[PDB]
Amino acid sequence: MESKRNKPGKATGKGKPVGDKWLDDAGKDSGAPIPDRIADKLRDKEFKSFDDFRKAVWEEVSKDPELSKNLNPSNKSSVSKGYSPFTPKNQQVGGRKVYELHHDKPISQGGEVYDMDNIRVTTPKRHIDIHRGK
Amino acid sequence: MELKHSISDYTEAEFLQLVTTICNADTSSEEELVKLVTHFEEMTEHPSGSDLIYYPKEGDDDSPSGIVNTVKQWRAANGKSGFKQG
Repeated sequence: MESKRNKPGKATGKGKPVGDKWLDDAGKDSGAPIPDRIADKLRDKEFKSFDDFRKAVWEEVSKDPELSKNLNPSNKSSVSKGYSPFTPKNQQVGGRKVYELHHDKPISQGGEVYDMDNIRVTTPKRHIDIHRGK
Repeated sequence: MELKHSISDYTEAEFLQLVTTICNADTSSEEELVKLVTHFEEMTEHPSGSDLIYYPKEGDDDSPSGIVNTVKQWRAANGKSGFKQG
């Protein structure tokens, strides 16, 4: 069966007190967690898929004046159209060029998908690292 | 399909058009623009490719025109085939 990330649900979270340089840290440790500013706006909103979730998150990035600040026009139009910004040449891994949302717990062992405290902003190189090649 | 073979079949105003499209995200999905930027790189040979557009080097002017007048200089410095006959 298709895994339960492409199905409708309610977004839950508190979120982390980040700073504007948050996008550089998505290739540290396990990724940078979702900011409190984006999570406040998504507090029990119904979403129809994870992608539909991802659209909103990225857009709250352009509507929050600190979060899209380090971006240039091309990444800034992206984010304000709901799509993931891209990575530096040390982080784009051939096909995988955009920022991805990834999780601290594996889905299959009880990972809460629509819960923002578990969703980490990752570069390609990091998503690939924890999910071991794939 | 209707793909170009390399940069040496764009005249500069067409390549300019492809970057303008890219730099405003003038399309409907993400999964287009990842393939448009991969086309930009493998056609012009330049190693950094995507990251030139997406994370500006301090000293360069980050707009479609300026990115193309960077590609112009790059090609002629290294001694490459250049664009089509403009």
